[PDB]
Amino acid sequence: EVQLVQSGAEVKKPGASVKVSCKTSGYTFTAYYLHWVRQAPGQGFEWMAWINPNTGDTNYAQKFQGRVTLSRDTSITTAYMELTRLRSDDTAVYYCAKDLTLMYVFDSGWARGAHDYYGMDVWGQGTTVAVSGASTKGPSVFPLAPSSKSTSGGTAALGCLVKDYFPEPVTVSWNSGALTSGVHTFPAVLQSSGLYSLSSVVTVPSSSLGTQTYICNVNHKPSNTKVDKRVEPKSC
Amino acid sequence: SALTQPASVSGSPGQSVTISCTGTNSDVGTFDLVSWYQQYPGKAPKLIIYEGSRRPSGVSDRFSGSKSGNTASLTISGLQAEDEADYYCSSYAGSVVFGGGTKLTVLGQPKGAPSVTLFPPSSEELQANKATLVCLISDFYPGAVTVAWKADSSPVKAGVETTTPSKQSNNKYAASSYLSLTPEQWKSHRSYSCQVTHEGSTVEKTVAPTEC
Amino acid sequence: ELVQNSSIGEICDSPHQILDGENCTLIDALLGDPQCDGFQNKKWDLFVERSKAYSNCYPYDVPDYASLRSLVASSGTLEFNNESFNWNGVTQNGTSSACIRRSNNSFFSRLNWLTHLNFKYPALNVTMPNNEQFDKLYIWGVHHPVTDKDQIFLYAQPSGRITVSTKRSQQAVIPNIGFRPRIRNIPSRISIYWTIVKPGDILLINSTGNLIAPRGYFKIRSGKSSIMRSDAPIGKCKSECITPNGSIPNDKPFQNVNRITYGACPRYVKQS
Ligand SMILES: *[C@@H]1O[C@H](CO)[C@@H](O[C@@H]2O[C@H](CO)[C@@H](O)[C@H](O)[C@H]2NC(C)=O)[C@H](O)[C@H]1NC(C)=O
Ligand SMILES: *[C@@H]1O[C@H](CO)[C@@H](O)[C@H](O)[C@H]1NC(C)=O
Ligand SMILES: *[C@@H]1O[C@H](CO)[C@@H](O)[C@H](O)[C@H]1NC(C)=O
Repeated sequence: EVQLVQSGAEVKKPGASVKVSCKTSGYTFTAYYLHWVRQAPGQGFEWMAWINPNTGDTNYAQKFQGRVTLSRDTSITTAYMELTRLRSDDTAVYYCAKDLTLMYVFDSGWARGAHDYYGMDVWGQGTTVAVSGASTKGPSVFPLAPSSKSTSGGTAALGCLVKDYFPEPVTVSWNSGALTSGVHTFPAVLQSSGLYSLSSVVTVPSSSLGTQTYICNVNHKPSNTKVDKRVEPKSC
Repeated sequence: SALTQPASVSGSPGQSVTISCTGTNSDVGTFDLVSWYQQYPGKAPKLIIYEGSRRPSGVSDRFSGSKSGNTASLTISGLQAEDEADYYCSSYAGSVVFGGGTKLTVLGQPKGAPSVTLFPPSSEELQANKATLVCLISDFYPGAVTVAWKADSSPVKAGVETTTPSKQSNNKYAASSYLSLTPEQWKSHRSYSCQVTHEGSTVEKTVAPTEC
Repeated sequence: ELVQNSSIGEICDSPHQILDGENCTLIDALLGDPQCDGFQNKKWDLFVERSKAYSNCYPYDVPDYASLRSLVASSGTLEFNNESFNWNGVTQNGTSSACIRRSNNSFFSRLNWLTHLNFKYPALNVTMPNNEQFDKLYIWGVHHPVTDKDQIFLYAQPSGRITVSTKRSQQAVIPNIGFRPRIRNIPSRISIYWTIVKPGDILLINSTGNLIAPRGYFKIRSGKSSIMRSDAPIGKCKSECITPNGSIPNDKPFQNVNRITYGACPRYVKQS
């Protein structure tokens, strides 16, 4: 059984450096190339670099050259990847992966003429590294006014925008929980600044816009901020 | 130096799906060093196809690979509920390149179009010298959507922040996209639009600094 | 006094084309030892092998070493033509740290070390026809690994088999897995074999593993070229009689310098 056990999850601040380990087992460590590829939250895979555990030779990607360094420790069959000058755009899951091509058979003195890339047959479980410069900030709440134009019978959509908070989670209720039908609170988005933002919208009958009061109750326990904002039809 | 895949593919249980993977030259159309990988949410990839058409020991024969000219293809026959995952192709075109990733859905409910609600920036936010357009997308299946913003009729790419799709309680998907502007940009243009594309069909909503 | 009893201590470079071997034997220059790559496609009338010659590539041995050395020496040439052998499904250009060339792992320039591709080694059956007017000499090998672990990691089969045939001959070799004393820190070995193909004939090679494949053929010629072991320096003179102790004049009908002679020489007599 070939195994690639990676180090634990990392939470770093921008500008610092992170170093991830990858302990191999179940095969000759120095006989195969070892790749490092990352995957940003919600994006695809991006190959970073590979290393020859036999000789120590490396091959970094032009985008990562100058900022990432690969190394190995043959005694414990562990490889390391260090990223310097971390960005918020460096937040991803980092994987070490073993290459498919066998390149050395030591006792018979064989070395493959050239390396050909056929794939990565064994991957590590992945190391999650979060790079955030944000501290503990309460949210800003703005009203999302319902549409002034209304149909006879139809519905309106009003909500409140919970802007720039850290960290998760935040709870949103409408009229102190008395309004649950039609409530749709969307999962938050993580901005480049490291802060979160979400929106919560409730659909209500248009006839009720001018009589019923609608208030969204925002609660952010990490900062102990509570906001009761009233959402009313636009001025015109 | 890139490989292109369809963003989304879908099929019903028992059918067959094909995921293409196109390049340029000196890769998928010279060397067949093409490998395919299956990835479950929160899990490490698994090699399912190497050398273009070869299958590692233990991968079901329902998976198969075939080339053409500069395209590669992964076919999944006898589609099952457990086949739902993201599929990536990879090869070598000067360096190790990966495809964008294809989300394959095994259709268990009728395809639904997304509902799009776009809110203009509130008068409260504009007085804080900030402006955010909120584009809320819900009730679409399968859960793959591309969002494009427009200033009048010109594309906007800066200031956009879009979530990955999330599951609702009805087992359909929801997503949101935010466009950040200055109050001047909002008041200088005649209108802004949020364009939502799902399974080839586009839904568009428009807001302006003038309408009420 | 009609017996030639002395020589000049030097081999004259005329009128016969002399090819000094320096640190290389004829077989090492034939295979393509990195130190002997200067001898590629060279011709000679007399190849001079020195006692200081040594191998510096992968440790090998030649069953019937004398006959291959004699056959190539009596051809007087190392002209080599590359042929497009189609080994589909395997890894080529195998190298070794015991065969250094330009400070990098390398191998015999005339041989092609074939191994498995992703732990698969399909049965190679390749056919190479000789549509020429001369005879082709093919040099190939069989690799003998140390263990069964290396046997599998090199060829993905517990045992290979090699069969090189024509419409006239057949050569079938089984590798011998086992340890041997470490030559340049290598306990494996390679056995060298050769095959001659005539005009109109076809070279047939079947291998399931362990094949050290050829990259082409050597042209075979007929003539009075030969090989001689001597540590005598090569000099700027002219003499039609060469002995390992140097060139001798052919005035006398007899000579006692040495029995091994090349060219129009006097007969040998014992004495001293
Ligand atoms: C090496 O393998 C080849 C291909 O399998 C053999 O060629 C075949 O030989 C058989 C009889 O031995 C014929 O019936 C086939 O027609 C041949 N195939 C072709 C078209 O090449 C070859 O005989 C094998 N060599 C040896 C000596 O075993
Ligand atoms: C492999 O061998 C081929 C043909 O002899 C040659 O063209 C190529 O340079 C070799 N590759 C290496 C770097 O070994
Ligand atoms: C075959 O290739 C080798 C490369 O070392 C060269 O020495 C030889 O002359 C070539 N022969 C022909 C006919 O090109």
